[PDB]
Amino acid sequence: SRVRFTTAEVDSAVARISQKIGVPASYYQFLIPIENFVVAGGFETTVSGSFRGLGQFNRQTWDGLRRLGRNLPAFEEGSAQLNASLYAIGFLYLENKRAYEASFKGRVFTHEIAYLYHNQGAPAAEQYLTSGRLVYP
Ligand SMILES: CC(=O)N[C@@H]1[C@@H](O)[C@H](O[C@@H]2O[C@H](CO)[C@@H](O[C@@H]3O[C@H](CO)[C@@H](O[C@@H]4O[C@H](CO)[C@@H](O)[C@H](O)[C@H]4NC(C)=O)[C@H](O)[C@H]3NC(C)=O)[C@H](O)[C@H]2NC(C)=O)[C@@H](CO)O[C@H]1O
Repeated sequence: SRVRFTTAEVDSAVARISQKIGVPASYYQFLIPIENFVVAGGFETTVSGSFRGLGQFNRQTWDGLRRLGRNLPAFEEGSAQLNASLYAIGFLYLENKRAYEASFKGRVFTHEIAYLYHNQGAPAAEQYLTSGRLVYP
């Protein structure tokens, strides 16, 4: 119920995909080790149960991206796949960047904030920020 990926293949795919869709590679570099099992030379990612793949998506959020017109494989296929899982992380980043920039005009959508949105979901993350829960330097 896990898939193992190598550092080399993740780095290559992230470089290609980040370029294609305009999401910084450094965001992936932050998120992937946070969400997955870091092993010598790569990662293991859970592809069974409710939260799957490098992004640790649930089915409702994966399908939510597909509802937007993002071309992704089905949840159970794409989460076990390197490229699709990376596209999904990035597509979600892009939706969240738009949401954040509309809710919080004049502020930067940082990697930290992007991950807060990824992990909590946009409705909860917006409320977390509006309620003053993120500490800033
Ligand atoms: C205990 C704990 O901490 N568990 C963590 C899980 O909560 C976490 O999974 C995340 O769970 C939240 C809550 O269910 C989920 O939130 C959803 O977020 C999406 C994406 O922003 C929202 O869907 C968007 O809604 C807007 C507004 O209607 C739409 O315009 C937009 O098109 C929608 N986009 C998509 C892509 O669907 C949902 O509304 C929101 N749902 C709720 C109930 O709040 C996250 O998406 C979950 N994260 C992921 C990556 O799936 C889990 C994550 O790994 O970690 C646990 O620890």
